[PDB]
Amino acid sequence: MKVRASVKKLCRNCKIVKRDGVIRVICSAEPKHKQRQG
Amino acid sequence: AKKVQAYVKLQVAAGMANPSPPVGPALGQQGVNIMEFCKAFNAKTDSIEKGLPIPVVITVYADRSFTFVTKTPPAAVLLKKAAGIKSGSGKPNKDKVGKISRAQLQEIAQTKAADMTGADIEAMTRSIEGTARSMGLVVED
Amino acid sequence: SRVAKAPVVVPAGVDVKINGQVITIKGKNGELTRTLNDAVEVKHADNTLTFGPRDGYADGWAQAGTARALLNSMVIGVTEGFTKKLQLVGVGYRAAVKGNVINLSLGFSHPVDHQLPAGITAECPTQTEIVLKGADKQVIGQVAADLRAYRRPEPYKGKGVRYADEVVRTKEAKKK
Amino acid sequence: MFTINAEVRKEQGKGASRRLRAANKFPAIIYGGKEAPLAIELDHDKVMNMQAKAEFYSEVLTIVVDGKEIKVKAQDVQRHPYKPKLQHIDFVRA
Amino acid sequence: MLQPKRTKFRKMHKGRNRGLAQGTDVSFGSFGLKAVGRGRLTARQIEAARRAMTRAVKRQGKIWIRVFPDKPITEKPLAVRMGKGKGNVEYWVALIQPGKVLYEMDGVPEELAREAFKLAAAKLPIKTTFVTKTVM
RNA sequence: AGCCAGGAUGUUGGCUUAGAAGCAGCCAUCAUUUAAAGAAAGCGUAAUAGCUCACUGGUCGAGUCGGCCUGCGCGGAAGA
Ligand SMILES: [Mg+2]
Ligand SMILES: [Mg+2]
Ligand SMILES: [Mg+2]
Ligand SMILES: [Mg+2]
Repeated sequence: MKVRASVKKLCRNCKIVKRDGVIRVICSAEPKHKQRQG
Repeated sequence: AKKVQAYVKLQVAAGMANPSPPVGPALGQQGVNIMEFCKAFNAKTDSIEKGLPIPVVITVYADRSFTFVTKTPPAAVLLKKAAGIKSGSGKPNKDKVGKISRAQLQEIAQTKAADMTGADIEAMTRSIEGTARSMGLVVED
Repeated sequence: SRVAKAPVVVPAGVDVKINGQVITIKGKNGELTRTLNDAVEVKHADNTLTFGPRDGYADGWAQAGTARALLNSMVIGVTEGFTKKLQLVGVGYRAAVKGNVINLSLGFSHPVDHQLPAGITAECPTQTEIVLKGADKQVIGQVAADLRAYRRPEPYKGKGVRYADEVVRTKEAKKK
Repeated sequence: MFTINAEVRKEQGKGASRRLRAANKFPAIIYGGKEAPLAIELDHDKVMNMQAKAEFYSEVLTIVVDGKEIKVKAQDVQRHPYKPKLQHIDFVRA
Repeated sequence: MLQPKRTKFRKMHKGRNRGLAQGTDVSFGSFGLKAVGRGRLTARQIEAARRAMTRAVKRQGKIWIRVFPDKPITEKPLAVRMGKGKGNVEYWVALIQPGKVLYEMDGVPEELAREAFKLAAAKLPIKTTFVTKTVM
């Protein structure tokens, strides 16, 4: 995944979730979209 | 009117019957023939005329050849030899390019005895007006 | 809450036993017991279970709804039972079941004996098709994901163990 | 039609008008006519949404102060420099 | 890039940038990009952003720039003592107070203006905000 | 919000098209039948495509959507 300060929805299939204390992007349609550390 | 099982559409003109260069190998590659395209093809292609692009059904199950009942020609096929340019577009909307009219293509479209929508023939009338405008033409309606 | 508020109905002779936060739910096909949060309160009456917040707990409703939707599927459990099905894709990939064990042949040096737990059981219409069956929704869940784990579908062929409820997009390969 | 409630001003100066704005209110004034001008306080949230509609600035408004009906027109307004908020308003008795 | 074409003098005193801003109303177009913060803009900054907004509306509409350098900035370079005369100019900036309208635009759907004004902001050292035109 | 449906007609759209049939390209963005269906949303075929979508019927049955002013918090955060 990509990790950076500004994470974002990139597809309409992106989803933002918090897990532990950490902003993540789970896209159901494009592995490249997975982000962490927002 | 049932579901999926045989149909393509990739030709040039009733003039050419079965050709190899613009098409050829894939004019039959699954239950259809590169050789059979004058038999059911010219079962009424020459009887009437050879000079208007027309594609058709394929209907395939497992019976040797194929039962494709044929039908109509497009509406920009009648913009070369019944209305104007053989090519068309050019610079489609840099100016009016070419031009048609209401008389021009009324009967040329009113013909189809096997296609079009709505028994009102003032409606499917104009259904064809725009396939002379997908190229950017003027309205002398 | 839309979930928690929505009641759940204990069918024919499903015996239900609450003991504080401790629910038991037995029926035709098993018996499961769970422990509910604490900020959940559950009321048993008629042939229905209901759920609702508990005075002075922030998460009240959410805890209720998750509890709600759990007991529901506990009940489905001892009754219709759940069933996950996996199929095995790839030359040589076969599988079958000695007792409570599934013998998996998934291209490794050593085939794989996967032990089945508490309350799940399996069989194999085919050399290439596994089907788990049990009352515990969250356990056939794991087992399914575990048999899966041995060989997650790969993206250039779909070779691998997959749920049947699973689409497996594949891709090309880079040019040269 | 546009009805604006408003009590007159017990005090004046900046310390006083800053306090005013500190507690979601803001001051305005009324003048013209032969009357002495009247210093006022308007509630902020309410007059804000009024003026969002461009008839606020065109139409004659009716200011209600101590159960009396003053008819006026928006004459000027001072806006906070970068927040969407009013600082002060000039109403003209007309 | 912007900068005086000629100036009565070559260098200015450091100055101070206290204060609230003097051009606060979208007064030429339909939408301004306004400064919520205090600080300095540089001709390059003004410019980098200027391009950004123009990029975004292709060749449509009109744009104004309400701010402008005129304040020259010096710098001593490496390996130099303190002193021995004021530095050499090197760029120009425009002192910004909060509430300056920075850019205006007009001739586009409000939405696109936002879009452009957004992308431009990204190049500016100070926080900004999308304002609209007002009767009075 | 989910889920059952539909997703059309000129039109396989004219086109500097070798093949395009919505798709980097082509130009405009009109126009038939309907409950509504985009010369256009897409992962993307040798081209038919096969498959979900903007949009609309039904089902369900009471709330739902995100901008504004603000308090306190989260990430952004690597050294001997
Ligand atoms: Mg963890
Ligand atoms: Mg003071
Ligand atoms: Mg709905
Ligand atoms: Mg912080």
